[PDB]
Parts: sequence; C-alpha cells; structure tokens
Amino acid sequence: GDKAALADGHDEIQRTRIAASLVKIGDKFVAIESLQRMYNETQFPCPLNR
Amino acid sequence: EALLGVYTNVVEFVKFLETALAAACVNTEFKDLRRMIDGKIQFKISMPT
Repeated sequence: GDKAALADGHDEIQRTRIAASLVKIGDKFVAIESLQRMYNETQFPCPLNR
Repeated sequence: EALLGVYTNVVEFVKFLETALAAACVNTEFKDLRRMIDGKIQFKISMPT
C-alpha cells in the first residue's frame, strides 16, 4: 500500500523514448556515457579529467 | 633476309575524373581563370558557454 504513496511523482509522468548506450554487467544493466560534447566544444575543462 | 614483324605501342588515355582521387577534391569548372585575382571564404563560428 505504501508503494502507491511512495511513488508520488512517478505514476502520472508520461513515458518517452530516450536514446543512449547500454551494456550488460552481471545481471544489472548500466548506461555508459561520455561527456565529450559538453566540454570539448567550448574551451572548458571536463570535470572527469581529474 | 626478311621483315618478320614491325610493332609499336599505344598509350591508353587516362583522364582525371575517372581516378578515385577525384573523390578527394570537388571539381568546379570555371571559364576565365586568368581574370580572377583571389577568392574569399567567409566562416561563422558560434560558440556556447
């Protein structure tokens, strides 16, 4: 019963079709990303490059 | 004595557009090419932040 009220945002919210990259590790699916485009175009440093 | 065979060569015509180097350049015909002084290329680089 509590799950019906714990999920207070995510009943009504319309689903959609988003594209990215996926992978299988064990039995838990991970999305893989790179942040090239957000920090190569604009002469700002990528925060992952520690 | 005799003349058995008198033989020569033929040079087969090889033009430019038939070679696949012509995929590395974009050929535009132009007529009066001595009349030109220069060309100009006008870029526009926008850049977000």
